[PDB]
Amino acid sequence: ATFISVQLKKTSEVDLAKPLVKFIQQTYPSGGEEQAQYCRAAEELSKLRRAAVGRPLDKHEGALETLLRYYDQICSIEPKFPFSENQICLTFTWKDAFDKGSLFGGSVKLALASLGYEKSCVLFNCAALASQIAAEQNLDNDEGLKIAAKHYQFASGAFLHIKETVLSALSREPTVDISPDTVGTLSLIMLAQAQEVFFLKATRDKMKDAIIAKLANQAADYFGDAFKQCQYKDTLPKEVFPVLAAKHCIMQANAEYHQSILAKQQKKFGEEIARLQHAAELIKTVASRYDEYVNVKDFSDKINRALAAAKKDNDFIYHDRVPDLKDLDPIGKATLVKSTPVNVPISQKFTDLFEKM
Amino acid sequence: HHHHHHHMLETLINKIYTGPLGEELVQTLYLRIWAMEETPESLKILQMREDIRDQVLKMKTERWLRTLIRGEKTKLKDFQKRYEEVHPYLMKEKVEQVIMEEAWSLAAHIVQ
Repeated sequence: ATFISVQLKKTSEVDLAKPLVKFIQQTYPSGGEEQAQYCRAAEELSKLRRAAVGRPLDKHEGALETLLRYYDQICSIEPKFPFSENQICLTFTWKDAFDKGSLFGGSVKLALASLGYEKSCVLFNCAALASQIAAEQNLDNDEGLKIAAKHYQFASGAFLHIKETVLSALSREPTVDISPDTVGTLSLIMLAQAQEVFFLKATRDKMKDAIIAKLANQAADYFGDAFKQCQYKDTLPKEVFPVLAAKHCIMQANAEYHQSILAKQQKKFGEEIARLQHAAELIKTVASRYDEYVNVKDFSDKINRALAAAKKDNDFIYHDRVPDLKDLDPIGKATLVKSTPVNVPISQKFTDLFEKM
Repeated sequence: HHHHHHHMLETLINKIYTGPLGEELVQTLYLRIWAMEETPESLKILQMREDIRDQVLKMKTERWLRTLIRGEKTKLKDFQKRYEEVHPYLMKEKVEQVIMEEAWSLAAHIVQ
């Protein structure tokens, strides 16, 4: 797997119905009708949590929609019950996504009587399953690329929303996984992979080298920023650092490779060789250091063929001087990706079980 | 003696049809329209042959530049308000909104 995805967080089963039923029975003490409707909704919601977060999930759209629907539904009932006045006896227990190390500290599992905590962990699971569905996709198929682009940008924006909102209505320190720095880095990683998908779509369609170079160069920035962040404080699984380092260098090489083709077409034979030499040294670093995590053989050969043929033609025919890298026009950047904002509802055919209350 | 903004409009439009600026725009537009949730409009654009699609997207971008800049001279200050006035009316025209957003980005570079 060259693409990073995130494991879903684990949670204990909760009787979500019991305290909502009790509140309904106290609000509508004579209302046979209202008790029957909203208590049924409360039992439906408790089944929905069990379906969304209480079991392992297949990497299918139907499982993500269940998750998305659960997130919408708990956002919808927040005002309709006194969660705010701490008068609903509900504790949610969640386990850090990143199950590594000794166990030491005491925060593998964290229990909080907080709907805000529940919201953050559920949205984390939405992001995580989105990252997994995206990473399952066949990127040699056009619909796989479309799904991957949508799901990476969703995951990016869901992880960002958690970063902007998690500390508020959490009281004490979160588990590390949902901490603002952890989800911030995850957000960037997903955006980088989203931009990589657009670069692979452009490659698959044999679009002009100029845009491909620019798509790859934007991906380099994203992977470079993710990698810088994940160096500082590394909390993530051990494969993330070397994959981001690899993809940072690979995407700079792709940018230089495709720019080199445009330099050739424009008869700038010296720049072609200058850029192909940069591509090659970047791919030498990757092969050398990130051998375990990415396979760059076919790319490395392509570069070396193009470089050999360029230098023969230039030495015999063109005699173009090979520019220093510093004197090259910077490659542009084409941004095709954004962190998709979280605006409830994010599920498909969303009906609030407590619409009527 | 053309208004300053009218000249810059015609200069930008020229680059869309004859220049590399245009080639990038129609490749950016095809990738955004490719990526978005399918509408009959988006499906139709995608089914077109490259040459036909390139031309349609240039012509649509022209229409939106001419719409966004169609001002007196005072609207060329606070151009972001033109985005605010127009964008909300395109929520049910997702192709047109995508093209309008790129036209606004192009237009902003010159007028700011």
